Amino acid sequence: AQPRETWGKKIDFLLSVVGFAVDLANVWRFPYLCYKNGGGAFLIPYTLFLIIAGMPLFYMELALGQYNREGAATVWKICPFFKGVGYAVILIALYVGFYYNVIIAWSLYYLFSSFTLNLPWTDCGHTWNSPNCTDPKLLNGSVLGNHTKYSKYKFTPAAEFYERGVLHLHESSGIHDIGLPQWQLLLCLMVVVIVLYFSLWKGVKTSGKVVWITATLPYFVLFVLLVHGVTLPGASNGINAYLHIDFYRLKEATVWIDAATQIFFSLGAGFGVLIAFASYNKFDNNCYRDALLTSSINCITSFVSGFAIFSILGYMAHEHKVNIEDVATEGAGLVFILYPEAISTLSGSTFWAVVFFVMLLALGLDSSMGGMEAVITGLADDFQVLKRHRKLFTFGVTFSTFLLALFCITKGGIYVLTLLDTFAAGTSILFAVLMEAIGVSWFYGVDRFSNDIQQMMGFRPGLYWRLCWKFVSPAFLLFVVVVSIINFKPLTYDDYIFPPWANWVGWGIALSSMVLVPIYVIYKFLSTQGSLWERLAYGITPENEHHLVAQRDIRQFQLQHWLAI
Amino acid sequence: AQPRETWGKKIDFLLSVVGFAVDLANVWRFPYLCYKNGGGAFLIPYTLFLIIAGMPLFYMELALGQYNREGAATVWKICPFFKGVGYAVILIALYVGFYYNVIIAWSLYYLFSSFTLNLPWTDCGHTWNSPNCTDPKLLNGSVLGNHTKYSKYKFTPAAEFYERGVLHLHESSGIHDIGLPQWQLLLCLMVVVIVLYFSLWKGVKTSGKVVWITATLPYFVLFVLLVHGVTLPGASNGINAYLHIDFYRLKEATVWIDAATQIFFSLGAGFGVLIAFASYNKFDNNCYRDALLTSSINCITSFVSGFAIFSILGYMAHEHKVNIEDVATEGAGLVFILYPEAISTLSGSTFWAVVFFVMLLALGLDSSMGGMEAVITGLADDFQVLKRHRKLFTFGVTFSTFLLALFCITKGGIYVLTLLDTFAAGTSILFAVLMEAIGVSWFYGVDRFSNDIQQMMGFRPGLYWRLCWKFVSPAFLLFVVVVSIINFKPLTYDDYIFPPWANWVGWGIALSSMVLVPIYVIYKFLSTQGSLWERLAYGITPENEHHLVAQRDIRQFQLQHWLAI
Ligand SMILES: CN1CCO[C@@H](c2ccccc2)c2ccccc2C1
Ligand SMILES: [Cl-]
Ligand code: NA
Repeated sequence: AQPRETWGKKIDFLLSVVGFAVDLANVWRFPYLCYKNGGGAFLIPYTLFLIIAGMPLFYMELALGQYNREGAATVWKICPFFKGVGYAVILIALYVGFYYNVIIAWSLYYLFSSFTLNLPWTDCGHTWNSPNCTDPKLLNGSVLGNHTKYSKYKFTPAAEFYERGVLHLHESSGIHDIGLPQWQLLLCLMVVVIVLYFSLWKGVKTSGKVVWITATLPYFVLFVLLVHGVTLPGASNGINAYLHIDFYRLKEATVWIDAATQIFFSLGAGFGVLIAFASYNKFDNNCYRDALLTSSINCITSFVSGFAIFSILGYMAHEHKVNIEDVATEGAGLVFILYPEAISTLSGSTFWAVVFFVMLLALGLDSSMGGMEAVITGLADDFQVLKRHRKLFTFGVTFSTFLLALFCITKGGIYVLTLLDTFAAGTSILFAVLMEAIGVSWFYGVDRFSNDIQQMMGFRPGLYWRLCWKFVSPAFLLFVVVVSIINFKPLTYDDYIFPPWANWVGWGIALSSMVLVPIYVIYKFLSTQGSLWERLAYGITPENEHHLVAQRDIRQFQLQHWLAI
Repeated sequence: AQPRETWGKKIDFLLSVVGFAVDLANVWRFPYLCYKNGGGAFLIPYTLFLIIAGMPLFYMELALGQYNREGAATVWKICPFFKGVGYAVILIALYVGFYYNVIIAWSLYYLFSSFTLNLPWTDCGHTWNSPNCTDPKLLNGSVLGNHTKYSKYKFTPAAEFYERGVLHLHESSGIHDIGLPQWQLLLCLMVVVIVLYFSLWKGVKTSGKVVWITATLPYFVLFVLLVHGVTLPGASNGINAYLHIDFYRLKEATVWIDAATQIFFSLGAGFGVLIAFASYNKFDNNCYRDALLTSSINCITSFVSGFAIFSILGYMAHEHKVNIEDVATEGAGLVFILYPEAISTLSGSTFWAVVFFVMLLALGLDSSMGGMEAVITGLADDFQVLKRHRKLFTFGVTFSTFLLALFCITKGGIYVLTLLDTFAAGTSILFAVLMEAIGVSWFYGVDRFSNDIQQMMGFRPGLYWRLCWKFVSPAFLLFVVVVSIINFKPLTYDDYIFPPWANWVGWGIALSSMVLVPIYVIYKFLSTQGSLWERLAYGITPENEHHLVAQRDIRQFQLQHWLAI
């Protein structure tokens, strides 16, 4: 009936892929996965996984979404057996938006609080804060003794505003007693979901105007802080902390689950967002240059964000009594605790704080928009009734996301906000790309994909990209899955330790998305009315080429198809 | 269009309406209300309300369901402006089944506990019941301290097994910290919802026979219990205190309101279950005699169960050397605490306890099945897509009920259960039956309803039923609503006062239903196109005759429509 929707501008696609790719401020936590005796801890595995796995999978997903012209779930019409990975990545993006909306609400609350002339991170006299009065210690405010306690800095006005003034984490004991949703956080989440609904109800063409500003703002906001990165007196050592060059000295380099999860979250592989954006893209486009530019921009953004966060850490280290590694505050609020501290000391703190919070809100809204749009497009392509009802389905998705986010915006919401997400996310995305690592490669065929790319544009992927799609990336993803399943440590917060049942709940939530692939395989095997050979043929052959099943001509049965690269 | 699957025999329907009528409420509440409100003078308001507003409601439910063989929601096609009441009753039935399956799981766990030879509630000492660590006294064997009210005492092994050993209420303090669902209660609830799905997966073609067993299950039990009722030493005092004629209590206003509420809650009129059950029946079934027989069976069953209840109470009082008013209590607490203890005191505790818990399961499962069949018939007849694939829709409904019942089976689920029950049931079902009576009697017309009954059974109802539908029943329902709104007391537990926000959540659910009804009203008003008179006509005129709007033959805009008796 209605033709396939397309972008209004080609530059809009390159802006939207970046506006979804900018998650390298809150999710880029180097002190979390930091080194102990290795030196290069996250940079080396980040670069390795971006080179060997990031660009190949990005290019593959882009070309697949552009050629098949379908959603994440409806692309596997090329191979109906591995169609459960579509629902898997849909659930991935849904669980991601669940906790991302809470980050957007936190950013909105901080932006609303920063409007005052006296910032809440400048004093401890209940200046829009909730201190327990047991440790209101302020270093620059009140000169005191060097009672560092390996630099316990959850008592600073910024950290107290974060975990007590915003989150109210003191009232909740942990996951066992989350409490009740906070009213101000509830209003922030309502505003966030209302903005997302008013952005996504009309379609992608409307969001094409919002992605422009939400992507152009961070480029302006980052430079004003980078120019003041090491201009501060003690912040220089921060840069000296980052350029730690170790040639042959490493402990955990080249192998890290968190690095793979971070690169897949930054690029978007394993979520359906790339496939959804490629679905609206025109048939004739250069996925190669787009993927290369996206990877380069993400790498440069990671580099500059690490430089900035380390400069802020060094400044906080020089201004206050310091333990080198623990001077900052861990968790999912790294920026919300590090940047306001340095901004308050900087002259004209109101303007810098407002601009930084506007940037953090704009990146978060765009990321959550890209995450939810993948689910919307996939479920709409799967069920044409949902295509006929765009506004109602968008409202339903946003309302479900708002209702299921109440457990993450409560008093002990953050205890869930990472843990659940983390578990699912990691396993989920791995499994997702893992299945995809087989999907286009073995069952569909690297040769057929290369031929489709050659038919799409003149240039054909060389030996490097094909060997990465067929051998390098599947083996890498299998190794990461194995090291994640075997080398699994119980999830814990800065001080709280989750009970054994929380780990089981997280693993069950991850398995809910994981088992979506074998369940659909069994469904396809049972639904087809035929012999075992006919069932296997209908499973591993495209829908358009099902007639060849009757003619007894299947390429996957012969070994020449598998051996071909 | 496949015809509606009628009942195999009329006995199935006649036994299903009885199984829906009688439940645990006719056992634990009716005798206590008889004792408190006048003793032997409680049937003067009871039978009067039954004959003037209780039987007239059952009649106007069965006839409306038989003439219009549709669901609870879809039956409002003679007046589209009241079709939102058909969703209100479905939501009410769902909210009540949310906590009724919890009492069913309680009865199932009690049966599983009584399966053993040595019952848990017999003696203390961590005999499968969590001890309060405050020297749990023997009921009266060891400690002769009974100066205080025995029912209020929670140190007996039965009460300890009820609240600590089944509810696990010691780990919770209220609705702010509920806890986690109890694993054994979760398994019991899962078995309950599984057997309910197995009974309702094919509808009345396989469910009625099931209730057949229930049709004989409690009564026979009560029968043999009544036998023990005449043999227990001390039951004479309980029998004399159950029918002690006190004609001076009929003057206080706390006797008539309680009797009216008891009648209305025990008959189950206006819950959609009656309309659903009377929909599969043929067009010639005599709903008048059926309603009269059902009401008479319900009232006689309540009366004869009060005899066994008071016989057990008198036996317990004689063994405890206390008065009848001390052991006099009501509710699930009352039964689960006192009846198992009396059975333990009775010879052959295993058989009597098993038979009592089987009677309880037969009273619970039939009521929950009737409540779920109403929602099924209401949603399946409104959305024709749900007409087919009943095995999936029933599974979805049962799974949603199981998931939304985890807040009632947890360590502090009794508070949520009481909140939902009281607020939702009372307020929402009162508003719903009031709107139903107003729409059937005033907006549709009692003369048309009498003509429909005449076409159904050959005889038109007389002036008594035509007066107890338009004047007696609406005024009665409005008076009960006014009493429930003005005499509303803050929610409270045995010792725990509910915080203000719990009452606000309960009133929020009630107001959600009571605006969802006018939400559908204004939806039908705005969705129709035309002038104001045309909108009102499309809202009030039956969908069967809509050409009268163009012909300007709307009878509802005439004085004779409202002046017809
Ligand atoms: C007549 N009936 C008696 C038994 O049925 C119960 C029920 C259960 C599930 C769905 C709807 C009603 C019930 C519960 C509370 C209040 C009144 C009633 C009404
Ligand atoms: Cl009753
Ligand atoms: Na029953």
